Amino acid sequence: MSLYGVGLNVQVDRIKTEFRLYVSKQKGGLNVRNLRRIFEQLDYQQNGQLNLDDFKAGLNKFGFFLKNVDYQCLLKYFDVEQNGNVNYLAFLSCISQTLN
Amino acid sequence: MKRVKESYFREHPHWSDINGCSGAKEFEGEDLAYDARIKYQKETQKQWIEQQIREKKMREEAERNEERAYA
Amino acid sequence: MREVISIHVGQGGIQVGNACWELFCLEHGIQPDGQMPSDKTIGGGDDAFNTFFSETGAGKHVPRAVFLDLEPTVIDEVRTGTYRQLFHPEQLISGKEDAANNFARGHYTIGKEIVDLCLDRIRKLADNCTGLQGFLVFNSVGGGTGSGLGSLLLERLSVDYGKKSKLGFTIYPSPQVSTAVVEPYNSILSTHSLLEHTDVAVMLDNEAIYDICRRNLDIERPTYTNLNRLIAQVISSLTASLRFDGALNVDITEFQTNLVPYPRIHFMLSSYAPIISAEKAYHEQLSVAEITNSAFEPANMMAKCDPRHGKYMACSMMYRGDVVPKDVNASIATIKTKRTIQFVDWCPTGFKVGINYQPPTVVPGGDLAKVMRAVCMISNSTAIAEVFSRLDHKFDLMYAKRAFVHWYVGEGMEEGEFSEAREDLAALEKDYEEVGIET
Amino acid sequence: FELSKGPHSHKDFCSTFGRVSTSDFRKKNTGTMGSNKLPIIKPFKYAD
Amino acid sequence: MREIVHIQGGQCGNQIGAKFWEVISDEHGIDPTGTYHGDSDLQLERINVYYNEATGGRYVPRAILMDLEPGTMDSVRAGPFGQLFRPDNFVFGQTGAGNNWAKGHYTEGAELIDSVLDVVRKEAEGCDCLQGFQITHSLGGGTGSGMGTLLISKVREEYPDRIMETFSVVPSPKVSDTVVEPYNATLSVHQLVENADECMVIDNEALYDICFRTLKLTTPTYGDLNHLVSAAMSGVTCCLRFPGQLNSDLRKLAVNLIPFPRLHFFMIGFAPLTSRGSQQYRALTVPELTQQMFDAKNMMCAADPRHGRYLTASALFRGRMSTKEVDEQMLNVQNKNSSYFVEWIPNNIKSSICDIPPKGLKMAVTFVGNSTAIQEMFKRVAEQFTAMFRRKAFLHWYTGEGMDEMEFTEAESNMNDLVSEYQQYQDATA
Amino acid sequence: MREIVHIQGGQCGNQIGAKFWEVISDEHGIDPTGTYHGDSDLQLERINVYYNEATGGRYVPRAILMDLEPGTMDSVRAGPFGQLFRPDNFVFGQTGAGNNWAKGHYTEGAELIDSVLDVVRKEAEGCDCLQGFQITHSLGGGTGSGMGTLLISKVREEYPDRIMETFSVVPSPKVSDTVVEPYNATLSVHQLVENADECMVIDNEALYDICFRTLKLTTPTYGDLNHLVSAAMSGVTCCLRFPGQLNSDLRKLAVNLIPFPRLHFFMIGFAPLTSRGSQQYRALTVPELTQQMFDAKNMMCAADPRHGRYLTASALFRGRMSTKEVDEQMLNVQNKNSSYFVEWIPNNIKSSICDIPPKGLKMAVTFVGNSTAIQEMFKRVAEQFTAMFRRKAFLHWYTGEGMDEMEFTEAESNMNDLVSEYQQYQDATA
Ligand SMILES: Nc1nc2c(ncn2[C@@H]2O[C@H](COP(=O)(O)OP(=O)(O)OP(=O)(O)O)[C@@H](O)[C@H]2O)c(=O)[nH]1
Ligand SMILES: Nc1nc2c(ncn2[C@@H]2O[C@H](COP(=O)(O)OP(=O)(O)O)[C@@H](O)[C@H]2O)c(=O)[nH]1
Ligand SMILES: Nc1nc2c(ncn2[C@@H]2O[C@H](COP(=O)(O)OP(=O)(O)O)[C@@H](O)[C@H]2O)c(=O)[nH]1
Ligand SMILES: [Mg+2]
Repeated sequence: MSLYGVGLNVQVDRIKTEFRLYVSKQKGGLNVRNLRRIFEQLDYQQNGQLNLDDFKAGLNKFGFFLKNVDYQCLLKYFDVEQNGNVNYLAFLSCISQTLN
Repeated sequence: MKRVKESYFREHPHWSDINGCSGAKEFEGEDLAYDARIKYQKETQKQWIEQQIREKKMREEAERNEERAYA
Repeated sequence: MREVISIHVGQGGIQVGNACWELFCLEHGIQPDGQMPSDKTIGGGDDAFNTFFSETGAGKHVPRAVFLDLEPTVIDEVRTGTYRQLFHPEQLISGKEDAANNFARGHYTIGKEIVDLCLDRIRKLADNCTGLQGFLVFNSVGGGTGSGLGSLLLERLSVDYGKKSKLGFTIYPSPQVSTAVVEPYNSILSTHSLLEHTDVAVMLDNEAIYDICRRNLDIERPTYTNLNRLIAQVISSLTASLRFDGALNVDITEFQTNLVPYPRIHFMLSSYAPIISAEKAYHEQLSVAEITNSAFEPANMMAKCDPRHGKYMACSMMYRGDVVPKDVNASIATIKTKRTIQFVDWCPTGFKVGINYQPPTVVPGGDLAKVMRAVCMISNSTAIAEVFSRLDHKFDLMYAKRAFVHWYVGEGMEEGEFSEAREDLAALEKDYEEVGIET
Repeated sequence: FELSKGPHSHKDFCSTFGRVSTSDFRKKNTGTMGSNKLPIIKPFKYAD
Repeated sequence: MREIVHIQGGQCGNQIGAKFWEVISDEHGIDPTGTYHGDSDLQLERINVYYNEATGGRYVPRAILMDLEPGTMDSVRAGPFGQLFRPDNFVFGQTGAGNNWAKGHYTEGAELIDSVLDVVRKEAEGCDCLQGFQITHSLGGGTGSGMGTLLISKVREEYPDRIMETFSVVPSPKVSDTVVEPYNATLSVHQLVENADECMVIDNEALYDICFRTLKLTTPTYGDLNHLVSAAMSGVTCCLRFPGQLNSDLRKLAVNLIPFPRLHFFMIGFAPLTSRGSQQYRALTVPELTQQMFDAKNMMCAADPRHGRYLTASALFRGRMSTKEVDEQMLNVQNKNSSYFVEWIPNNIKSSICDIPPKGLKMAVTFVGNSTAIQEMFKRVAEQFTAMFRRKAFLHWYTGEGMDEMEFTEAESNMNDLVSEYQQYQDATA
Repeated sequence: MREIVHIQGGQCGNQIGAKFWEVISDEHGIDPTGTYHGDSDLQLERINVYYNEATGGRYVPRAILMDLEPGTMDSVRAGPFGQLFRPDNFVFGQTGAGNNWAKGHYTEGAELIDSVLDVVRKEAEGCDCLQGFQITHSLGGGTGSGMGTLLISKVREEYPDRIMETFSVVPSPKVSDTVVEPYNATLSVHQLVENADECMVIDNEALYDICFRTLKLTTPTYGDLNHLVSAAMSGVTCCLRFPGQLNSDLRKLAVNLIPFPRLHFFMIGFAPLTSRGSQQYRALTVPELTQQMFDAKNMMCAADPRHGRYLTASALFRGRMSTKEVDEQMLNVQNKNSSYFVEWIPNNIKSSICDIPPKGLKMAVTFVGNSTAIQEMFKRVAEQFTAMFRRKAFLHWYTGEGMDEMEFTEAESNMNDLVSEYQQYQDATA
């Protein structure tokens, strides 16, 4: 919301926290590599990209469900090539810390 | 009209199936496939939705594409 | 075979429906899309989901939630929110025009055109149910939209379900922290409506819940999102006995037959404890002894009414966690000893006690610190007269100059409606003082 | 039977294409929002 | 849903249109070409409230531009965002106004009113569920007042329940923009009071006063003054468009702001405002926000707000904010300034929350309240009106197009009457 | 099957002809040579409707051209698409009428019936199952109304079971072309009421009113006016020639629009039409079709359709669309405007849907309606006639070629009575 200024950062600032916080709460078999491993299934051509339907689909299997608006900010920031495609590799490269 | 099936699902048992029927100790009214049958029924229909929801989408798409084509 | 139906009318409830139901699903772990990944459960078998959900035939699990609102903005957000996959499409009903904070509009303008479906929607849901335990009505008294429809909803319920018990949670205006400029009017009428049509009720004044946040959770800038979770937690405790195994369960039915001296004076207040964030949970013992006493502290009460100005008529407390039966009895024993809490002359025992094993679940990213102790408080005391007094004290003042009266006039309501509102409100308070006088 | 409509209604006389002296005017309080007066008070029952 | 249409009249009425749709266009992210390049769906969740749909996705203003003289209308077309309006919505006469109410209300405007009523009727019936109108017309002009007010009068007759929003520009004596302004002013109010529901009086003095002591800028044009007001309009309409804590439309605003049926003249302002050289040190918090909102000097009406007693007022915050820091602030102000608020209506300030702050900022506020300080405007206009009439000077013109004397006497008494009642509440005590 | 044959009369009759065939030829895909080049099977499915097959592949129109002066049949065959009219059927005398209703209907026309009557009978003998006749004739033209009416008077004499249709161009009041326009106006009308099954009134004043305000084209021409009308006639019978949802033959039009025997005049129009500057910014949805259909300025007649009440009306939807909105939208129009529709004819709008749209667009609709307003046209024509007759002005030209002024008096009584009778039901109630 209000994603004209630092919004692009701020709006994605929350979404990571929910994904970061959500996975920890259940504290179960959730392997941050499951999403990385799942993504190749939808890659098909192994170009490292997926259209919005897949990425929303990819999130559905793991157990992380979000608002419509929150996804919309997702595409804008991570659409590096302005093709409207999210680089899941980029996404998976994120939401992963450097360790204590 | 006719009546071919004792139950809409289970066909009449093979004549060798009733080895007894001497007494009212077997009834086949206990199912033994009820719980299993219900669970399997779920998925069989669900695909039906899975097939249909897509179809309605494409039908809309053909409707949407033409509009721009007119556009 | 036990199920419940919850009615949420008005914006205040609407933001409560999302909050109240989100806790429940996680409680079972019901997946947001409605298709629970399935598990063997840890308490009371796998049937626990029956109370708050019904088998879908294939896939999801639809909550028994029916939403009515006259404005689209708040409602439809659920239609596109994270829980788009939870509620059935045609049970989140929203209208076209906004009440504009007028009760007559809420009670005499757009009733029939939209009230009709609510009965139509509710009836269809009920037919599936078999051993319905009861209904829960949630609405905001000061909310212009809810008061009319709800009262419109409540009045119609009395004839629709009759002996079917009805239980409700309202939100009266705050004594000094106010929102609107005409809230007292529709409030007075709204309470006027519900005096004669609800077996058991509860007050959840906004300010009181506001204060506890700064003292206990140690947060300085809370928003309505923070408030709801607390409301959600209390509700879960109240309904816990229905599904989760317990030594002495307490069904909902044992509220309209145990917590009311008379069918008339049934306005009872609830409390909560313990409420400690893990920031300070490192020090408090969180034992049964201390938690039980905190249930009677004056500051923690869910409404800004001081119990020390009145007596205790009936109080219902049901426990949840790993408490031992012996400790609880000691908890009551000490309380009766205290002179600071004095009970009425004709009530020998004023406590129905409930116990539960399962620890309350934690909402993701919430402010609550999950503990092994919890007490749900429900008390109906003589002190509740004053809350009406202040509302009456306001209502009389404005009427002297007949302010803001025409706009209610032009909605079809007559002017004399107020006279019975003051008298019906007036006819009550004298009742509370009388029963409180010892024989 | 009546189907009494409330705020908006739908029946009209000059709805869509209706329209085909300086002496006249509004005298004192013909306007709707003026007239700082209220109707008479009736007892009402509420008994039902 | 519950959408509204806009009609504007007069150069001041027209001019605001060029800016008014400019800011509204950008808020949802509409470009000069009008194609949708919006980033987030939050810009389209309620787009129909102010736009229709046509082929190619081009979105057209729900505009109705009407005037007596084309020259001012010609200019609005050639500027930026001058291509959104469609020709069919436009109307223009041939004789002009001449700042004479008579030619604007009885003889000239009579002939052209048929088109506007036809064009206005075309838009309303098409819309899903019409919610109300917003009229932006100037009281200081002949065509403005004459055609303008008469437009307000006629509309109410056919529509029973439609709500009305009226933004006017009362002339202040210091900036004598038209010698015939005093006469016109009294005539406009007389017609207005009987049909107008909500009117927000904005003094041009404040716009000039605002431009110097609030923004601290050197050389503003009427665009800036047009810029300042445009923010206020969008300030009130936003809540009806975007998600929020407590949704509140225009009508919801009315019920809490008009204590009696015809004490319905409000006072509006904007904040936070700061200059280029003074907008770096202050701290941007609502507690600082509220401070500038109540301060009299910033209020956009020349009527000093501290000379009267507030009756009703509403607060419409913009952007995110917790309930506490807004509500507690509001409670704080009510108690700490007891003497300035009436005693027979408690908790008499309304607040609401909107979840989309203006683009380029972090927090802002728009205020509308019914204060007795507005009595200063009518009397001073009242005194001026009687002065010119005791000599009949300039009275001949109005009599030159079918008018007659007793109309003026009637209008004067009512306005003298309207001021009479608005003060009897000031000294009233419980 | 059930085809029709056309008879056009007078210069105005011939020129108006020069277009619809051209447009009619366009829809079927008939090239000027007569060689078929359509794209689908549909265009040839019902070619019998307006053409008969001739060896060689080129198609013969069932056209019969009549005019007292050879020029009209000269130019009609010289320009584009003029060679499709086949030379045998051309009929022309040697004299010309000179706008003398007497000359073209007793003096010369009476002498010529032989050949033209012979040819028409044969062509009607050609069709398999006859449907009716269409006619184009000029009431203000002496020959048209003169020769035209006699045949129409003659035609009904032998085809008792065939519906008769007549498009009429009565002179408007504002701009006149002939001074004898009043006289010939009544005489043709008097004979028109007694013989014609359906006569359509089109006012040239409206067309130019239609062109300037809607088409916004700088320089129209009679070709353009012809263009508009030529489309309409194709509008009435379009659904008959193509497969569709609710076939509505011209006769069915007679069923649902004639309340009583003597009220057999309607008013029609064609839409939608877009501008050189608005064609891309309007809307293309069902509401637009209904919004303009009842709009006052679109009806081809000088009579405003609001001065009276519609006794009955019909809308013939052309092209594909959701029938939901076709029926519902009419229910939208009927309810909000009850006062303008008589209250003893419930559900007084006819609707039809055709599956073949006009070449180049998606939606289309043509409108035909019998409204009480038409009384305005006859009165002014009636009023004018009394003005000139009291002074016997220009009486001699008609008295000296076989006539008596008693017939003129007789004509007025019938024309006046129809005007009086036509308005009797407006004040009638149930
Ligand atoms: N507990 C709680 N109460 C709320 C919340 N939001 C609003 N309210 C209450 O709602 C009252 C005003 O009504 P609104 O919330 O604006 O909306 P409403 O109750 O549906 O009434 P309408 O305006 O007619 O729609 C306020 O007095 C608040 O007490 C909330 O988030 N939590
Ligand atoms: N603030 C402001 N006032 C304006 C503007 N344009 C016109 N006005 C006001 O309009 C008044 C003159 O009215 P006039 O132009 O004759 O109105 P018209 O006759 O309807 O065009 C002046 O007193 C101005 O205050 C503008 O752009 N900004
Ligand atoms: N709109 C239009 N009107 C026409 C046209 N041709 C003739 N008219 C009308 O016909 C009238 C003249 O008729 P006239 O030529 O004398 O008929 P004639 O006796 O057959 O020659 C004029 O008043 C016109 O209004 C045409 O092409 N378009
Ligand atoms: Mg509301």
